[PDB]
Formats: sequence, structure tokens, C-alpha cells
Amino acid sequence: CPAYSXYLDC
Amino acid sequence: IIGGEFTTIENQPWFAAIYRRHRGGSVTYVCGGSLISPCWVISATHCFIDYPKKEDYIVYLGRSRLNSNTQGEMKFEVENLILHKDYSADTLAYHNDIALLKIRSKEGRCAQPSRTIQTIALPSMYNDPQFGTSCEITGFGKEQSTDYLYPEQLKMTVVKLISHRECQQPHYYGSEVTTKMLCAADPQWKTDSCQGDSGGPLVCSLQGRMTLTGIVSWGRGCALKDKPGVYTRVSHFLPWIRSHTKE
Ligand SMILES: N=C(N)N1CCCCC1
Repeated sequence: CPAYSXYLDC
Repeated sequence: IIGGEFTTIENQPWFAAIYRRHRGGSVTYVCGGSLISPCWVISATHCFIDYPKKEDYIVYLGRSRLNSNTQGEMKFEVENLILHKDYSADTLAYHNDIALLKIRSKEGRCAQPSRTIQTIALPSMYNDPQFGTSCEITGFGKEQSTDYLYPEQLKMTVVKLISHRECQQPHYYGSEVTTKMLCAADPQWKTDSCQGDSGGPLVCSLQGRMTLTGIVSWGRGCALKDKPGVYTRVSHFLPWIRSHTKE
């Protein structure tokens, strides 16, 4: 999954 | 802004729209900011940390639209771009995500207040509204997480402050949130800040005075259940702000 600000959950 | 409503700059006249000029001359939107005095705009360090050179930036005040001029607007160069030396980030959470832009027009002037251009008060130290208080957020960020384009017209919405206790729960953000950040979200998760809103104001009315309580910083997704927006908690940075602006 991980994991960025802002975009999608995954 | 996911959800919310369209607006114009008269309803957020401290809002600053910050753009970057590219090597070959195109200009793209970066982030929002807030006018805290005529010569100073406050924003978030993550918005500038890849391109830290002040000559790269243009700041507008009194602008309602992303890619056209609003009558009355003012355009400024950035005389000093001040990033917080304790900035850190891991793919998600930014810490000390706060920046100051000293602005100066090509005529060597700072902002001149008008119907479309005004400053926003800073909070007293360590003085924030109660959790559950409704506050407002403003920006030209995405209207949907999957959108490719930013809206052409400025937007605002209303989110409620969430306690550090609620936000620190592992099904929210765990240890990613610190007491120098504030969480805020909608109760239905249907409205939120999103990509391109960073740097902009979270404004709360603290006994009649509109106050810059927060600066949009980060979040997982946009308007995603159990994942609030996270804001720099301005009332914990007053000494930093006073020193760097007195400058
Ligand atoms: N409020 C959230 N969810 N954000 C704000 C900052 C950029 C992306 C996501």
C-alpha cells in the first residue's frame, strides 16, 4: 500500500 | 478543496496564491499562503523544500482565479524565502511545516490593503479553540482526489477541530501527529483540504476575532474516513514567526 500525503489511501 | 463551495477573495482577503517559474518560462501553481502583515506571507515549508531559491516564485494577493487576473490584484516577487530549519518529513507527516515569504513588488512595495487584500491576525500563544469548533479552510487545490486539474475558482469549506487524543488513536494517525499539529475534518468525511491546498489558512473565530489557527500541511488521501487533515499549529510557533519577520 503505503502512503503519501494528499493522494490516495494506497 | 473536496466539497465546500466556491468563493472569491473578498471572503478570504489574506489568501495568497503562490506560483513557481520554470526553467523554460512556464509558471505553475505551488501552494497557498496567508498575509500576516503587509510584507509577509506565511505558508508551509514542504511546498518550497525542492526548489528553495526565492527568485523562482511569484506571489499574488487579491486573486480569486487560478489562471486569470482578478481586478485589483497585486503581484510580488519573493524578497526572502525562510524555511523552518527543523523541518522534517517522512512520506506522510511533515514536522515544522512552516515558511515565511517576504514579498516585494517590482516597484519595491509591500501589500497595500484594499477590499480584496487584508491581513489575518495571529493567535495568542498556546491559545487554540476547543475541539469540535468549526473553522474554515481555503485554496485552489483538487476538488476530487483523482482529478488531474485544479479548480479555476477559489474554494472554501468548513471542518471541525479534532482533539490530539482522537487524532493519535492508531485507526486515525497514531504517533504521526504531534502536539505542534492540529487535526480537523468533517463528521461525514465529505469535505476536506486536498493536493494543492497546502500552505493555506485554517481560520477560526476566537472570541470574535478571525485567527490563523492553522496552515494546511498534510493528510492521508483527501476526505477519507478516519484520516483528518493535519495543520501546523500556528500558536506553537509565535517566537519563530516573530524572530524571522522582525528580520
Ligand atoms: N487534508 C488532507 N487530507 N490533505 C491536505 C494536504 C494535502 C493532501 C491531503
